[PDB]
Amino acid sequence: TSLYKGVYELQTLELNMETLNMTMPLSCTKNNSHHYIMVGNETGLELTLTNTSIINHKFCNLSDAHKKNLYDHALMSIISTFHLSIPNFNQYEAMSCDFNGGKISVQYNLSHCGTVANGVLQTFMRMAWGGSYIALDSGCGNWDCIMTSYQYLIIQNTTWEDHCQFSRPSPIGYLGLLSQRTRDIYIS
Amino acid sequence: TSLYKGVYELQTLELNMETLNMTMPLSCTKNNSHHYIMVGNETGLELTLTNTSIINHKFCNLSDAHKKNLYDHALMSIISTFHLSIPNFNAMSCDFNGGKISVQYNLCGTVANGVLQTFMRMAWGGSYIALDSGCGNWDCIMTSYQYLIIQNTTWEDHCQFSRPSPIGYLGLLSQRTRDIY
Amino acid sequence: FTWTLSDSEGKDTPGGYCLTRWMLIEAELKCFGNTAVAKCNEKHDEEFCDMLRLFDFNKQAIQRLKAPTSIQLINKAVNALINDQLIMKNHLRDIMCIPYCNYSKYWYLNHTTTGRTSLPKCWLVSNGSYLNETHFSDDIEQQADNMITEMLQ
Amino acid sequence: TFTWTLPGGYCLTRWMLIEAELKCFGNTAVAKCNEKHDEEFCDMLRLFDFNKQAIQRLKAPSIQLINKAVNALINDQLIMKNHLRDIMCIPYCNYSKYWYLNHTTTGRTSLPKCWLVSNGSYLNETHFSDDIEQQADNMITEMLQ
Amino acid sequence: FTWTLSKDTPGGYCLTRWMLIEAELKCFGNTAVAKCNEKHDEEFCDMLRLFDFNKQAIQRLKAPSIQLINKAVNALINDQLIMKNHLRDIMCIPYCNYSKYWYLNHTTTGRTSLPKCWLVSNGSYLNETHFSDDIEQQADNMITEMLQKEYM
Amino acid sequence: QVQLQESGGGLVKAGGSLRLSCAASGFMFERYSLHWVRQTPGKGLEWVSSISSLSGSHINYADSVKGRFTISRDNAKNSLSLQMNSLRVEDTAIYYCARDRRSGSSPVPLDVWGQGTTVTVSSASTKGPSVFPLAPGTAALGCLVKDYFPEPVTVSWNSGALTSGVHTFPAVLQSSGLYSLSSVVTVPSSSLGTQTYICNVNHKPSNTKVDKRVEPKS
Amino acid sequence: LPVLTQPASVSGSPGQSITISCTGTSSDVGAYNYVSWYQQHPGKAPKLIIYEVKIRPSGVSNRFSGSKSGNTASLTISGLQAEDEADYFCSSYSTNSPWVFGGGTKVTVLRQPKAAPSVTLFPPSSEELQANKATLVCLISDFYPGAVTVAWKADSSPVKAGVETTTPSKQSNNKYAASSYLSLTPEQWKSHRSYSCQVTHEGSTVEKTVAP
Ligand SMILES: *[C@@H]1O[C@H](CO)[C@@H](O[C@@H]2O[C@H](CO)[C@@H](O[C@@H]3O[C@H](CO)[C@@H](O)[C@H](O[C@H]4O[C@H](CO)[C@@H](O)[C@H](O)[C@@H]4O[C@H]4O[C@H](CO)[C@@H](O)[C@H](O)[C@@H]4O)[C@@H]3O)[C@H](O)[C@H]2NC(C)=O)[C@H](O)[C@H]1NC(C)=O
Ligand SMILES: *[C@@H]1O[C@H](CO)[C@@H](O[C@@H]2O[C@H](CO)[C@@H](O[C@@H]3O[C@H](CO[C@H]4O[C@H](CO)[C@@H](O)[C@H](O)[C@@H]4O)[C@@H](O)[C@H](O[C@H]4O[C@H](CO)[C@@H](O)[C@H](O)[C@@H]4O)[C@@H]3O)[C@H](O)[C@H]2NC(C)=O)[C@H](O)[C@H]1NC(C)=O
Ligand SMILES: *[C@@H]1O[C@H](CO)[C@@H](O[C@@H]2O[C@H](CO)[C@@H](O[C@@H]3O[C@H](CO)[C@@H](O)[C@H](O[C@H]4O[C@H](CO)[C@@H](O)[C@H](O)[C@@H]4O)[C@@H]3O)[C@H](O)[C@H]2NC(C)=O)[C@H](O)[C@H]1NC(C)=O
Ligand SMILES: *[C@@H]1O[C@H](CO)[C@@H](O[C@@H]2O[C@H](CO)[C@@H](O[C@@H]3O[C@H](CO)[C@@H](O)[C@H](O[C@H]4O[C@H](CO)[C@@H](O)[C@H](O)[C@@H]4O)[C@@H]3O)[C@H](O)[C@H]2NC(C)=O)[C@H](O)[C@H]1NC(C)=O
Ligand SMILES: *[C@@H]1O[C@H](CO)[C@@H](O[C@@H]2O[C@H](CO)[C@@H](O[C@@H]3O[C@H](CO)[C@@H](O)[C@H](O)[C@@H]3O)[C@H](O)[C@H]2NC(C)=O)[C@H](O)[C@H]1NC(C)=O
Ligand SMILES: *[C@@H]1O[C@H](CO)[C@@H](O[C@@H]2O[C@H](CO)[C@@H](O[C@@H]3O[C@H](CO)[C@@H](O)[C@H](O)[C@@H]3O)[C@H](O)[C@H]2NC(C)=O)[C@H](O)[C@H]1NC(C)=O
Ligand SMILES: *[C@@H]1O[C@H](CO[C@@H]2O[C@@H](C)[C@@H](O)[C@@H](O)[C@@H]2O)[C@@H](O[C@@H]2O[C@H](CO)[C@@H](O)[C@H](O)[C@H]2NC(C)=O)[C@H](O)[C@H]1NC(C)=O
Ligand SMILES: *[C@@H]1O[C@H](CO)[C@@H](O[C@@H]2O[C@H](CO)[C@@H](O)[C@H](O)[C@H]2NC(C)=O)[C@H](O)[C@H]1NC(C)=O
Ligand SMILES: *[C@@H]1O[C@H](CO)[C@@H](O[C@@H]2O[C@H](CO)[C@@H](O)[C@H](O)[C@H]2NC(C)=O)[C@H](O)[C@H]1NC(C)=O
Ligand SMILES: *[C@@H]1O[C@H](CO)[C@@H](O[C@@H]2O[C@H](CO)[C@@H](O)[C@H](O)[C@H]2NC(C)=O)[C@H](O)[C@H]1NC(C)=O
Ligand SMILES: *[C@@H]1O[C@H](CO)[C@@H](O[C@@H]2O[C@H](CO)[C@@H](O)[C@H](O)[C@H]2NC(C)=O)[C@H](O)[C@H]1NC(C)=O
Ligand SMILES: *[C@@H]1O[C@H](CO)[C@@H](O[C@@H]2O[C@H](CO)[C@@H](O)[C@H](O)[C@H]2NC(C)=O)[C@H](O)[C@H]1NC(C)=O
Ligand SMILES: *[C@@H]1O[C@H](CO)[C@@H](O)[C@H](O)[C@H]1NC(C)=O
Ligand SMILES: *[C@@H]1O[C@H](CO)[C@@H](O)[C@H](O)[C@H]1NC(C)=O
Ligand SMILES: *[C@@H]1O[C@H](CO)[C@@H](O)[C@H](O)[C@H]1NC(C)=O
Ligand SMILES: *[C@@H]1O[C@H](CO)[C@@H](O)[C@H](O)[C@H]1NC(C)=O
Ligand SMILES: *[C@@H]1O[C@H](CO)[C@@H](O)[C@H](O)[C@H]1NC(C)=O
Ligand SMILES: *[C@@H]1O[C@H](CO)[C@@H](O)[C@H](O)[C@H]1NC(C)=O
Ligand SMILES: *[C@@H]1O[C@H](CO)[C@@H](O)[C@H](O)[C@H]1NC(C)=O
Repeated sequence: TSLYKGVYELQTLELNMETLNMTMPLSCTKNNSHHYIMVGNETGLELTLTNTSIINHKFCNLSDAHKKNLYDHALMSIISTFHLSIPNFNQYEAMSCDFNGGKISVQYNLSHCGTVANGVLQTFMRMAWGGSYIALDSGCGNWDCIMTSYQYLIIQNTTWEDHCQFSRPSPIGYLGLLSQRTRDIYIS
Repeated sequence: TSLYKGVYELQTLELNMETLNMTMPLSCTKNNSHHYIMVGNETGLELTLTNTSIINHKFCNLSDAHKKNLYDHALMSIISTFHLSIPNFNAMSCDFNGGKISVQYNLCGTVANGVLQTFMRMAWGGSYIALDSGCGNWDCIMTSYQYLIIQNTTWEDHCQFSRPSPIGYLGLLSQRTRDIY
Repeated sequence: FTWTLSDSEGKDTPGGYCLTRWMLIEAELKCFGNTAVAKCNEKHDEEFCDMLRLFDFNKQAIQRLKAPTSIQLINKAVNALINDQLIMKNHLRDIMCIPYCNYSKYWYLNHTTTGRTSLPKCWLVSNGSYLNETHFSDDIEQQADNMITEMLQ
Repeated sequence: TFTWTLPGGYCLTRWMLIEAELKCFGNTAVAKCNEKHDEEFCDMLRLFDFNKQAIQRLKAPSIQLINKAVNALINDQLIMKNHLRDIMCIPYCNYSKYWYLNHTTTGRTSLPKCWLVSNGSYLNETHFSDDIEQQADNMITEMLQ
Repeated sequence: FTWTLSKDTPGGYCLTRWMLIEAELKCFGNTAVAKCNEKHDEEFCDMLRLFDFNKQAIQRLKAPSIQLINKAVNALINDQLIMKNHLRDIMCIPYCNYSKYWYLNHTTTGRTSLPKCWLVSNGSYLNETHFSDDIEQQADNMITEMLQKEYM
Repeated sequence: QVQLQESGGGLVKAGGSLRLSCAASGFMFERYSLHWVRQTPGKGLEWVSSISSLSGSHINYADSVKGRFTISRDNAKNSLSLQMNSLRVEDTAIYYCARDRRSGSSPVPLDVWGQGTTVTVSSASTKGPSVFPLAPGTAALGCLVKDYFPEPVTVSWNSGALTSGVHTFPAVLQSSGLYSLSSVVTVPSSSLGTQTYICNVNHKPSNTKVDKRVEPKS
Repeated sequence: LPVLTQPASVSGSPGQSITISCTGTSSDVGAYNYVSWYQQHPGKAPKLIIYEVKIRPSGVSNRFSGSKSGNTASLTISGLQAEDEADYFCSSYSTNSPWVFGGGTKVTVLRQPKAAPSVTLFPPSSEELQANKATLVCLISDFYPGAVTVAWKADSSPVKAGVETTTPSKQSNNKYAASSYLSLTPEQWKSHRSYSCQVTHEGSTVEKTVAP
């Protein structure tokens, strides 16, 4: 196709990260509003950005959920790493959950630069490394001032389905946040 | 000036860390009692060691301060990493009314060591002038001052004893949340 | 990282690695020589090498272990397999709108007759679009110039 | 390790240095920065380059940025090394002053090693003279090849 | 890690009879220990930095010392090198438990290689046969070093 | 100093061929990639061709140039060459050679530019001009100097007596390959009667001197 | 034709801040962030004033700044100075070619009030038509800043072929003047009803029409 020095031919290759589904989670993107983190070939996690809210509570009962191991510890770990990676997290009233019956669901109210809405989108942008840029309109050239039009960021548990249309899955997203965990929080 | 092997001449260079003020914080030292961490060219933080105390409270209201984002998140971050870096923390008083952040620490192997231990690394520039028995002592570093107060201040050219440098703050980022009960 | 990768039972030479048809998307299996993959243990600045250790660890963990879902295992070997700061570099490049590597596509120089290939470097992407061959042509040139010197030794 | 990538040579402007003019270093010198992991001067170049690069390519409202690239720019354990030397009252590097060997005629310079300090006083040339000797002896071998 | 450790030559290291079990003191050449600062995947080098730091802390400080090590761990040893051996043990591969090492000592010259770890499988050290080819590449590399030195 | 210098510009017949060079001064020629950018004397810059660094394996051309130009380089000789063939009249421009590096990691822009070389394409020979009058509280009148070659022509009004309001425009190279310009003068409308206006076109290369009296329209 | 659309001219008083827009397609300006700006003084070669949209080479005054929004890049020159009066070009990476350049913009430091052009359209001469030739001379004079864009019409129909225009040359009064020509056959001349010359100067257009 294209030769260099007359003898060397330029060739390419594209890796299929879907193989790693058993050992590590894989993050991909469907459309502007929906993003996913697949942990296995059965269970998974859905990252959605919608103006429509699901949880009306203002309190997140974790201790009650921790007693009843109905949830999946794998999915509960990858959502635990997310919250710790959020920088400069101070107000907890914007965070609401609902772990009744094992169904894990967390909602972040983004209606409240250098705000709590940025930190959530900042961690979310790294988590869905595949196609996060489609979500933010002012992504390029903005770090602390990233913003959206959506009001809520909901994370729910879902079953595996072939919906990685916009971007192929990859673990690099989740891998990066493991080091960032518990490194930008204030004192309680 | 001084030649080696007859051809190679020994030369030196001194870096001006003041350039990095926009990207990272810079720690320097004025005199024995006053130390500074300047974030940018306008705001900053002052580390003072005095027998005179400022805060008489026994409680540090953090949840109330987090509701009102009057404070600067940058200064609140470099003060949060400080408290997390303090080893074996099991005497701490604050006052964040109206955005003005102010923390006071009431002072071997005690809580007074950990605070001075973290402070010594924080003001990497000229912290050694504060401690009298610093050299050869790690867990037994002590002073004569009774209180360590950290307040918010405006930038002024008061880096007389030691030049500013970020190396101090950078070192504490890894040590954070690694020696708590 | 400290993971040592090696293809046991590999026919051609010891130390090389082959990517199966399942490891690649819409492509047949591809093998790489020892001279190329040897740089993976030496250098710390290659994204493709980090993927090989992930694919090898994933393969190694599957055949030698009993799955119960096995998330704790990776959470401990992360730093021993990939270069965490190499992920940070690409994120900084994306934040500054520099062409960055999203770890999917790679490019290498394959000899038409000899068959010796270079270590595939990552194909950078800008605004969800891979760079044209022209925009990094000089990167290929230094690779082709380095391909000669390595064979010379 | 670190991964920041800083043709290939580096020049320190008159603003980067204090009471000194701009100084440039050859490719062969700065090439050691990517190879070796235990050089303080190289960590400063990546800090000055990251600070320079971030300024022109970004709009300041910026503390969160550095808090994520610290490990990707400098060697954290290299800072710990100097702190241990200070705690044990060994001459340590406070990252301010450096020394290098400049050829009077050729102009080739070595990678500037840190000038150690003990009790707020920089060491005399005599107290680390043998360090300069091994550097000058190594400078020849590089010049030969 | 960044710790720089340091009789006949400066830069070499000697392990006293107290540092070894049921053995006399052993010294290693400069060429060998220089690889410790170069390579990042050698267990023996991590032990040298531990023994040197332990020695350095004792003589240069006054014990009241767990906080000290809790800060220099990453600056002395390669933490992921420990993780490597744990993964090997978890997969029942012969791993290094950091106790025994093997090296090639010249009968006449006295130059030794950097001692590589003696792997163990199910609480039993591997026989010389089961890693003989590892010694061969070590002996073949030892020759190249002797040529590289005398060629210069 | 880092420099780049061109050579080979000149006059060439329509359909002929020309060879340009570009020499480096003060930098490692091999590492960088080189380009050719021509600038029409009265219009903006246009990229023509590019050559990759080291071995010139990656070559690019402009659609308006493809098949007619051929770029080449010699790293040892520090010379960049561009071969022109089937030259059209519209190819007349000032050709520059500039450097840059096409790297994904450390790219370099078109920082270093040469002084430029002027290339003119025209198959026409020495021909005299054809002066026509531009008959008119003030009115404008002038002379049209059309289809001459080569440059230049000098225009005066009333044998240099009239200077106020006179303006001679620069020449224009037409598609045929012959220059043309105009020289006008704004005078009071009342003066059109009493005053007599004559332009004095002089084309020394063809040994021609024409005097045309501009009279108002009948 | 220029790949990137640049304005004819932008002007400002000394000490003001003016901006030049470099509009491109989605395949060039929008695709990559490698946009470069060049300053070319009369007689000299283009000098790289800004590369990579907003990065400034060493030695270039901090008064020059770069921007980009979608398919349009913007070069802003704050604190205008007389030395800044020159022609400015823009370039960008492209999917089809390595570099694509813009038409170019002339920045004038207003040292005198803006002057509208004085258009005078001349019909073909009687002597010229007797030579089986016909040229329409459109005379643009006494305008400031020195940059216009002419357009020809034939019965309100735009004409492009056979049009040649000069660059604005300075007059004795420090004002500028330009000339445009429309060469056509005598058959074309008498064919159409009327021919027009549209001269656009700083957003305001002046038009003159002639008929056979
Ligand atoms: C790194 O960056 C690059 C560039 O930005 C990213 O590349 C893009 O990746 C996406 C995702 O694959 C890709 O989108 C595809 O376009 C194809 C057409 O060109 C589509 O055919 C394809 O859809 C199929 O796959 C989806 C995912 O599996 C399915 O959900 C979908 O239904 C399609 O499936 C086909 O096959 C089934 C089975 O037969 C059938 O039932 C269906 O009807 C359908 O026929 C994707 O939409 C882009 O084209 C890529 N862009 C480029 C420039 O290459 C890359 O993802 C990034 N890497 C990471 C890790 O983020
Ligand atoms: C650099 O470039 C070179 C040359 O372009 C590449 O080399 C070629 O690589 C391919 C793939 O590895 C080789 O193709 C394969 O040969 C295998 C062995 O061949 C047997 O079968 C043939 C049949 O005629 C017998 O003659 C022979 O004796 C062997 O018994 C096959 O098993 C492979 O087949 C599989 O794929 C095909 C589709 O391609 C299926 O239809 C089959 O069913 C089967 O699944 C395949 O045909 C090829 O021979 C190599 N050529 C040379 C000259 O070396 C390098 O791979 C490339 N480097 C990189 C890194 O890409
Ligand atoms: C690394 O160690 C060295 C040595 O211990 C250390 O150097 C010292 O830095 C200080 C701070 O600059 C120097 O003190 C100065 O002395 C000069 C006279 O020689 C004065 O003019 C200086 O004052 C000016 O600057 C002040 C700060 O801006 C102003 O407030 C003042 O008004 C003056 O304008 C200043 O007092 C000192 O001389 C050196 N010592 C040596 C031996 O060089 C260095 O700071 C350490 N690095 C770090 C990062 O801490
Ligand atoms: C903050 O408050 C503390 C506590 O009040 C204060 O520390 C005190 O400092 C004094 C003076 O340095 C110390 O007094 C000394 O005690 C030692 C024994 O511990 C004596 O040997 C000393 O005596 C010599 O010096 C005297 C003159 O000072 C001579 O008269 C005498 O003959 C000896 O030569 C001296 O008495 C005192 O012990 C400490 N207190 C504590 C609890 O450590 C500190 O100075 C205050 N700081 C400020 C800035 O105000
Ligand atoms: C999650 O990862 C596993 C393992 O990487 C994926 O499983 C693999 O699936 C493919 C296709 O079904 C298997 O390929 C097959 O190979 C056999 C020879 O052994 C051959 O008969 C066929 O070619 C067959 O398709 C592959 O063996 C299998 N790997 C393992 C270890 O079981 C799985 O598909 C991934 N999940 C998702 C949702 O992609
Ligand atoms: C915080 O950091 C910034 C950036 O590193 C420092 O700003 C720099 O200040 C110097 C001196 O004012 C500027 O130098 C100047 O260069 C121009 C040419 O561009 C020349 O006309 C003069 O020599 C002029 O002094 C430099 O450009 C500027 N850098 C940037 C990026 O704006 C600032 O001084 C630091 N803060 C403190 C308190 O030191
Ligand atoms: C510049 O690249 C485009 C597109 O590149 C294709 O897509 C990239 C994401 C990457 O995967 C490349 O390897 C691909 O080739 C080229 O346009 C394509 O040209 C090919 C071959 O002519 C054709 O098969 C595709 O359909 C084209 N796709 C599109 C979207 O146009 C383009 O030719 C390249 N330009 C140059 C000068 O090399
Ligand atoms: C992205 O894709 C998803 C899935 O195709 C869309 O999801 C659903 O939205 C519609 C309309 O609101 C509902 O009727 C469905 O019940 C939703 N399904 C699920 C599983 O939630 C989503 O609307 C798309 N978003 C965009 C912006 O295109
Ligand atoms: C979610 O709600 C917000 C706020 O109502 C919507 O944002 C507005 O978008 C319109 C059109 O672009 C603007 O005119 C308004 O100024 C925006 N409001 C604010 C507060 O910025 C947003 O479009 C909604 N998103 C969806 C998917 O419905
Ligand atoms: C270090 O310097 C500071 C500032 O120069 C000194 O602080 C001042 O001390 C005087 C006398 O107590 C007060 O009147 C001022 O109000 C203080 N200024 C501030 C900003 O607090 C300090 O005393 C010095 N300390 C030493 C040990 O020299
Ligand atoms: C090494 O020494 C040479 C000569 O003293 C230095 O070169 C001079 O540099 C200055 C400033 O850049 C120039 O004005 C002189 O013209 C140079 N002279 C020569 C002979 O080259 C060089 O800068 C020194 N190297 C370093 C790193 O300081
Ligand atoms: C390599 O072998 C030599 C010879 O067996 C060892 O050298 C002897 O060391 C002991 C104890 O240090 C001395 O008492 C002898 O005098 C030495 N003999 C000779 C001939 O040198 C040497 O120690 C061995 N090297 C190592 C690392 O064990
Ligand atoms: C997931 O994979 C396992 C093992 O390969 C298999 O037994 C199971 O049926 C798969 N589940 C689905 C939903 O494909
Ligand atoms: C989440 O898990 C719960 C409990 O296992 C289940 O009832 C619910 O259907 C799951 N969510 C989805 C979207 O399937
Ligand atoms: C989110 O916050 C806004 C502003 O405080 C409030 O009006 C809204 O009710 C909140 N939504 C939820 C679900 O808490
Ligand atoms: C801080 O720097 C900015 C930009 O250089 C400048 O505009 C501002 O005046 C500076 N503030 C102070 C207090 O010097
Ligand atoms: C500090 O502690 C001492 C001893 O407990 C006590 O006497 C003193 O009042 C305390 N000071 C403050 C400000 O709490
Ligand atoms: C600290 O901040 C508060 C509120 O911004 C301000 O009132 C106070 O003056 C600051 N402190 C100093 C020393 O300026
Ligand atoms: C990428 O560039 C295109 C070019 O116009 C722009 O429309 C788009 O918003 C940019 N970002 C994304 C995420 O597509």
